[PDB]
Amino acid sequence: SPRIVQSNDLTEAAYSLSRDQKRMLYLFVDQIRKSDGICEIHVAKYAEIFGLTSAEASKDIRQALKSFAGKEVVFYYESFPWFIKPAHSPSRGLYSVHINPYLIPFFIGRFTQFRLSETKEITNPYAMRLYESLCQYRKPDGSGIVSLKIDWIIERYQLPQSYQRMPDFRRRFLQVCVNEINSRTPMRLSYIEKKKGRQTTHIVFSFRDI
DNA sequence: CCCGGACCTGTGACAAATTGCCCTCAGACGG
DNA sequence: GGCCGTCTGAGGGCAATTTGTCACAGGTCCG
Ligand SMILES: [Mg+2]
Ligand SMILES: [Mg+2]
Ligand SMILES: [Mg+2]
Ligand SMILES: [Mg+2]
Repeated sequence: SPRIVQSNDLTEAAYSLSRDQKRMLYLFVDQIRKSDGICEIHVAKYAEIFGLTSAEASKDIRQALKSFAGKEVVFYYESFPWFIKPAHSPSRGLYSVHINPYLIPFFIGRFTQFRLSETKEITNPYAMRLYESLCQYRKPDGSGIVSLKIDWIIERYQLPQSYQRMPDFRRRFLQVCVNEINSRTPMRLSYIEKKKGRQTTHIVFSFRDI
C-alpha cells in the first residue's frame, strides 16, 4: 500500500485540519512527490481506499474542500494559505485543486515516513497528528521513545482552549488518542507524565511494533 | 493554631459537532 | 438508433456517539 513520506517541518507545523482533510492531504503529498501544485482526486478511488460508498465519499470530499478556504499553515514563524484558488470539478466524480506552490519545498526536504494503511482507521485528527510525530522518531525495527512538551503539543496541534486545564487534556485528548492508536494501528503505546512542582510539563512516550 | 486563598486533581452534566446510515433522483454509459 | 436498466455520485436528511466546556467535590501548602 502507498508509502507516505514528508518533511519533519510538516509533521511539526501548526495547523488545524479535519480527518477528511488530512486524508486528502496525504494523497496530495503523494501526488506532488511523484514527479506546479495542481492535484486531482477521483471520488471512486477515494471510496475504495478508505472503504466508503461513493455517496459518502462525495460528501466527504465536497465538505472538506470548501472548509479549506482561509485555512493557514505556520512553520516555526511563517504563515501560508493551503490553497490559492477555489477547488472545482471539471468532470463528474473528479475534483481539481490548486495547492500553494510555496508549500512544495516544505513537503519535500530529516523526514517522516509511514504506510497509509497504518493510519487509515484512525478517527480523531489529533490522534493522526500524534501518530505522525511519533513516527518521526521510530527506529528501523519499529520502536522508539520521545518527550514532547505540553505547551508545544497545544500550539502545534491547535488543541481547543479548555484543554489548557490539565484534567480535560487527560480525559478528552491524551487517553482517547492513546486508546485509538493501541486499537487502530499496528503500534503498542505507553506513556508517563513529567512534573515540575505541581505542574505537568512533558509527556514521555514509549512504543514498539506488533 | 486555623482561616481564606491559590494551586492541583477527578467526575457529572450538558451543548455542540461528527460519525456511519438511509433515501431520491438525474448524469454517463452500454447492451 | 435510440430507449431503458444499471452504476455513479450529488443532494437531502437521521440518531447514536464523541468532543468541547464548565460547576463542584475534595486534596495540598502559603502567609
Ligand atoms: Mg462523512
Ligand atoms: Mg471548618
Ligand atoms: Mg464524598
Ligand atoms: Mg476546600
